[PDB]
Amino acid sequence: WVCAQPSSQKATNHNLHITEKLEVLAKAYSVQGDKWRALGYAKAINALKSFHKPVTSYQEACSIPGIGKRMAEKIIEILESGHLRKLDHISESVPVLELFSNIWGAGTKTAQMWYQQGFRSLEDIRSQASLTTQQAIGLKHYSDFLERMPREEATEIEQTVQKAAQAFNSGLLCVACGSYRRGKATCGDVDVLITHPDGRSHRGIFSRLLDSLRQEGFLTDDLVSQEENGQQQKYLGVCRLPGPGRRHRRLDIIVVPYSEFACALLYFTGSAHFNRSMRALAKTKGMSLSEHALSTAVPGRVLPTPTEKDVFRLLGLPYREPAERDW
DNA sequence: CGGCAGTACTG
DNA sequence: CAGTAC
DNA sequence: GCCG
Ligand SMILES: O=c1ccn([C@H]2C[C@H](O)[C@@H](COP(=O)(O)NP(=O)(O)OP(=O)(O)O)O2)c(=O)[nH]1
Ligand SMILES: [Cl-]
Ligand SMILES: [Cl-]
Ligand SMILES: [Mg+2]
Ligand SMILES: [Mg+2]
Ligand code: NA
Ligand code: NA
Ligand code: NA
Ligand code: NA
Ligand code: NA
Repeated sequence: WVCAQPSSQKATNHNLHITEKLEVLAKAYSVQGDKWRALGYAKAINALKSFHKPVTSYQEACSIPGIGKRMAEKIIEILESGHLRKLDHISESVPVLELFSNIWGAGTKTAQMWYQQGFRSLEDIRSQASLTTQQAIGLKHYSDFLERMPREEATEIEQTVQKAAQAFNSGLLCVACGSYRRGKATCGDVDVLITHPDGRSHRGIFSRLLDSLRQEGFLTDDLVSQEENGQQQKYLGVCRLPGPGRRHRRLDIIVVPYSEFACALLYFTGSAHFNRSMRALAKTKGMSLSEHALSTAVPGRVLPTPTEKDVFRLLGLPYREPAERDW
């Protein structure tokens, strides 16, 4: 279980010659849509990254959780020969599929369709492809959404959101989660969680907050924002700080009831692989873990989780600080 | 043999 | 719903 | 791809 161990085990990778090659195959399977095969590669890569020493034998590889017969044979190949033959036999469509699936709002199905239709470049997409509203925004910001910002800029973005929120309710709590809370030096976006400790004033704040951030010109595009019926949980969009030298940055906001704060904070801090491991563990124990609650198997019972530590405790896991969840 | 996390928008 | 995303 |  990745979630049972500190992610600092990957800081010293004794198998990088192997993992940098498996990573190429993992991405090739992912963009072609073979999600489960790609998942097995991703888990094997993490297992090899955390292992305490270089793997040197077939029996040694198979003994590692996440590494089976097939993955062992690839490891043996890279050790003996220095190369992996399959890397010379990846589908020729893969670079273009990767190019296309890096448009926000286009995944493997859209990328494969565009490839079948004869498109090979973003110029082809721009000039000939049918784009959803989201995809057109993704394409307009193609390079910007592939950039990571310095964490200092993420702080400024969080502060912009926080000041706008607290201006109409001074009791609102705002926390930047994701890679920022995990202590990374750069951030792909800013993930802001908003709640209110009184348990009720979080309701209806999206309309006021988004209007405020629009009034000051900070939000530039909206990707996901269901503003019609008042039940909105998330905003996914684009912002830009004022002044020269600024880039468009992705911004995600969630507003959660205080009763769900610990589970929402745990979810939104991640990492994604950490969450998936923790959720899979919870299931083996007759529980279910989401961004709303830790509950028993089904209508199940909601377990009491006032803090993140309580979730770890109820799953039998030692607590990990956010920086140690970077799987 | 079949799951592989659990959930929220979009159209 | 399938697709996509956090 | 891996796992129970
Ligand atoms: O598939 C996912 C993706 C994200 N998440 C959670 C964990 C993640 O840390 C958080 C924010 O998602 P981001 O896509 O913003 N990733 P993160 O902030 O970890 O890294 P970065 O934004 O720097 O790429 O949402 C999941 O649970 N499942
Ligand atoms: Cl291939
Ligand atoms: Cl907490
Ligand atoms: Mg993020
Ligand atoms: Mg995000
Ligand atoms: Na290691
Ligand atoms: Na194994
Ligand atoms: Na995409
Ligand atoms: Na909308
Ligand atoms: Na599954």
